[PDB]
Amino acid sequence: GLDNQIQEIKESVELPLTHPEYYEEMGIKPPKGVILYGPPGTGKTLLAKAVANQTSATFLRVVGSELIQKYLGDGPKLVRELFRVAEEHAPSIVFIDEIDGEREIQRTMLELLNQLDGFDSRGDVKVIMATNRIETLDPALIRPGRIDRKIEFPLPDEKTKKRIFQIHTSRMTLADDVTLDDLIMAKDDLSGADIKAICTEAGLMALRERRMKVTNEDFKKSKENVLYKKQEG
Amino acid sequence: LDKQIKEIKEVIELPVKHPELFEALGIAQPKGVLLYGPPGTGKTLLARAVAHHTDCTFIRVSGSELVQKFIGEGARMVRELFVMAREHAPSIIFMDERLEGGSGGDSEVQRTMLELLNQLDGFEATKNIKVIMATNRIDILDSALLRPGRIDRKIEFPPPNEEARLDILKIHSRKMNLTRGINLRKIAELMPGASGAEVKGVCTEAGMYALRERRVHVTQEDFEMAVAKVMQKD
Amino acid sequence: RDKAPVQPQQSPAAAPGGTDEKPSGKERRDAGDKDKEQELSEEDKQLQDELYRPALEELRRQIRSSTTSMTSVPKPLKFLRPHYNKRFAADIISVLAMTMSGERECLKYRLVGAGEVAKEWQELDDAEKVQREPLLTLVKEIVPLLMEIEQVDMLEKDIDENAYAKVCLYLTSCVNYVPEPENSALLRCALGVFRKFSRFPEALRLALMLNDMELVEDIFTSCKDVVMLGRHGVFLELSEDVEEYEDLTEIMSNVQLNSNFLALARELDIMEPKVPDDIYKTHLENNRFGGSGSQVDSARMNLASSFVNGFVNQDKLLTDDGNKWLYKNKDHGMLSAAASLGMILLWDVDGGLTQIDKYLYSSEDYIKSGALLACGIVNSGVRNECDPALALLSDYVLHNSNTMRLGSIFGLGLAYNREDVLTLLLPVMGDSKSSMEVAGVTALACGMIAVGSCNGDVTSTILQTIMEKSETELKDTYARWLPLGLGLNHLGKGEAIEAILAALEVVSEPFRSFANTLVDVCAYAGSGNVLKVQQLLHICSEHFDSKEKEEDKDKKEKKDKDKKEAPADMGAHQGVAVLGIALIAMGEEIGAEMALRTFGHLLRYGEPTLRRAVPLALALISVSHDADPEVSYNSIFAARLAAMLRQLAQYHAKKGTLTLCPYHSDRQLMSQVAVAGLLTVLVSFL
Repeated sequence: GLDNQIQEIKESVELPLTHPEYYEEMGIKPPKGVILYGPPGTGKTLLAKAVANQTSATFLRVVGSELIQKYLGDGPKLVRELFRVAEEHAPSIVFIDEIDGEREIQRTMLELLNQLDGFDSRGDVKVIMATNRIETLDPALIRPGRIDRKIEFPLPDEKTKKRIFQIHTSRMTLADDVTLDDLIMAKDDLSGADIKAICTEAGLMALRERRMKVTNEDFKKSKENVLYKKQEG
Repeated sequence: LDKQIKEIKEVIELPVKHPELFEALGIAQPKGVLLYGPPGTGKTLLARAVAHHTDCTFIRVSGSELVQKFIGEGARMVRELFVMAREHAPSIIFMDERLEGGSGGDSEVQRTMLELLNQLDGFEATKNIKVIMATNRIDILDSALLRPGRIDRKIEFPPPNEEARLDILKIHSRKMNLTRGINLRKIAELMPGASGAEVKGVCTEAGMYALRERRVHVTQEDFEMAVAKVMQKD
Repeated sequence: RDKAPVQPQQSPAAAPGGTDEKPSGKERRDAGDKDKEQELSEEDKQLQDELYRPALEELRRQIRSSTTSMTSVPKPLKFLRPHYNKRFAADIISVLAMTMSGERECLKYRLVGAGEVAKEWQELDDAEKVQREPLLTLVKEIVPLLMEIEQVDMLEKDIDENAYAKVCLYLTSCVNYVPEPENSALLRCALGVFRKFSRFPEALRLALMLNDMELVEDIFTSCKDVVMLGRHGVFLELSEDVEEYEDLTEIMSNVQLNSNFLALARELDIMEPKVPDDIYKTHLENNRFGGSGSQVDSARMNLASSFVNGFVNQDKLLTDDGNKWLYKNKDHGMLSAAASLGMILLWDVDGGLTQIDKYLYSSEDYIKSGALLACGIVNSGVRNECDPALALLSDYVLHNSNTMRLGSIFGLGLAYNREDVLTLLLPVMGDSKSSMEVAGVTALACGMIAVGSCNGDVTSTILQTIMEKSETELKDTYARWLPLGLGLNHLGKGEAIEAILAALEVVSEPFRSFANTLVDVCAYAGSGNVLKVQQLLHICSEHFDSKEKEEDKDKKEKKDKDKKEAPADMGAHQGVAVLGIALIAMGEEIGAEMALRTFGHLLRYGEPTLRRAVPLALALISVSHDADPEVSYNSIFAARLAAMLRQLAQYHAKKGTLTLCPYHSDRQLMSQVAVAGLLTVLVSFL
């Protein structure tokens, strides 16, 4: 169940310059964008909408907060770099992903909210924030940042990965006996590139033996990667 | 100690007695080698004995804390050590630091040796750069699922055997005094279990009974009591 | 074995000791020795010793060939005439005779310019036909012409190995490494062995390189005997040049045995399998015709919309959108927009009459002149538009027959050594009219008609414009496009000295020396001519910054196969003209990531000449990174030049003679907007 969500974010962030005649005539102008958050997250809606929105646009990749926490607290200097290159790339889409001591995270998040709010510029670029859990983020970010729309992902576990699995396996070839009860029952906090990654390493693992059929025990062996990926991080 | 040096002379000693003309006329370099078997003995005595007869350096990766910052500020950890490998050409590297947790947690080191064997197999800017794989868990069958096999030397590592305890028991018996009424075939061929380090546990833990009984030398009964001691655990 | 029982045996020179010990040395020659033949110091005395002297020469060539030598190794073999699949023959033949006969053919073949090297060369030919090591012994025996008798001597059983491997890597190394005179033996010897063998399209490539009518006649009676047809008609017409389709239509028109080769020798059977199937299996939308034809303004998006609208890439709505849209366009958009109905009718021969007859006899001049231009664009085998267009051209001063001479002579050149229209163009070549595009499309028209002549020609039209080119040296644009007619009339050369002929006959002040370097560009189609590379780097720093532009602009044709040498540091210089040289040297290939990677830094530039020229090669080399560069140019500008060119990129975002020749007319865009009259009629379209 994501058709209304993808036409609502399609109309939400594709109303600007890409087909713009329905945006600068009515006089609404919510030039703040949405903040992506998914209960599973981890590239499912982030990657799915990150590749689905690239039909005709300019993408800006910002993934992970490691470069801030792996060393001294440089802080908002790289935010100023991405803001001057986002200023030199104004008709783009600012996509910040994987937003994951606290005395400094609060001040670089306060300065991040201040510079991100558009305190020195009007609405010209669509800023998109992304995270795994929307509850870890302090509610003080919602009012300045989100004024346009926030999207929840009410996924049906069978028909989200069975519809995405069906569409994504209707053009390419695969193997038989592909079970789904352990998938919809066990998989959590993973993406569609992960079921595509285990079908690709499943059919590729069968390709190592030069076979086109995949055994159920081989699909559980590839499933173990999913079983440990959610337990590691 | 002959079946391992006879197979390692062509892995480490090959670029010794061969000038630079063999790089453009013969075999360039041996890529890698793995020794399956729990590191009881010979884990560092082989690379440190041949390296002792090579006078090279010993640089480890050992991806962990206190080393990710020393080897460059930030990189893939296979480029700064390669700069130190162009600056230090003679360098023997030794990869030393479940299928559920060890698959990924050990797959970091598996990726490290994949990209290291893809830099060695990729290009040769300098010589005397060799890596030795050391995995002795389920991740050696998972490594066997990841090792391509095309560039790999096969050297048998016998900790799950007896001769590797006979020879290293004699080597560990030349340093100390031993009696003449001893038979190393039963007391050295009848020692199964964890690895070849329980032989060193037989000597070190046997010293307690040699000094306990005031024996100026070492007998076979002491080695039997030490076999029981090393067979208490593991 | 140890050298104790065998070492003191070769020291004595006894005749029985040789007659029994030398065959024992032949028994031990199966592996040579236990080591690297250290006994050289004790076996070198036998040099002058001899009763079975062939065994002495065999052991001596075994050891001298074993350890080290360069000239004394094969002498025992050329004096021996060897006598007396085993390891013995594999060692003493395969590697020892591989390097042995390699340095013997190198020394003797590269020394004298007998019969021992031929008889023994065939002994190694048979020996390697027994050992059967492919792609190594051949590539070693390339230079010893013996290559012809070697190919026709070996190409009996190993057809795929020697033909595919040897002809493939020896073809690539035969245009990159091996010079042309041996490549002729490749073309004719491959005419023989490939004439006997199957897989005709490779012999059709031998017709792309040979341009011979006997090969295509034999491949049409042999391709007719073996029965589909529309495919080899498609790449038949694509692979053939201007010469062998009229020679093909004259021998095909002579016998052809079914009239289906008369049917194939025209512009009907290359598009009858393409156009309806492309309309059926593929479909184009109206976002670009309707969009790029709906956001038009400023009288230049009407130009770009008239050219993109002129493109076929089924839908003809923007053309049929009422009327007066052509009236609101400029004169060059009246030639382009009047020729739009012709460009959209590359097929439907019977439709061009009822579609273009409206523009005919109209009130505006460029509507009817562009209408005859469209009559020249719609077809290339009908040739029935000759008389009505040519009948009125005899005005020569200011009449509409001058623009009808542009569209009718250039379009008629697209519809075509045609000598009747050449004699009709003789007063046009001698017209000397101040209008540039008259002798522009006249020289380009006779050149594009004569692309592929046998080592060029010295005909009285290019000689006429050489003498008249020496009459008055004004309007340097003539000194830029007239050399295009010259070198395009000289097209088809492989080793012609006509560049030195013109280098002795038409050299003068820098302008006609720039004509000379244009003939140099049209004189280096490609061979083993490293002298052009040392001369290239030698003239890389010439003061005259235009002969570098053209002579270095020929990079896209000289090294057009070894794609690894093309990337260089030309962009790191300050001579922006060199950046344009690399920009032209990109080409129209598949467009890998390195190409667009160069189109990034070439895309970011301030001068409108390079910022206007970068979307052209960027659009030609590209056929979710298509509409994104358009938003990038939207980020660059937000002039009209980059707007028209960026709509051309909006369309085009998604060795052949006609597909590559008309690019130099586009390579002269640094001038007035009048280039749109000639840019709209390119024949490089598929």
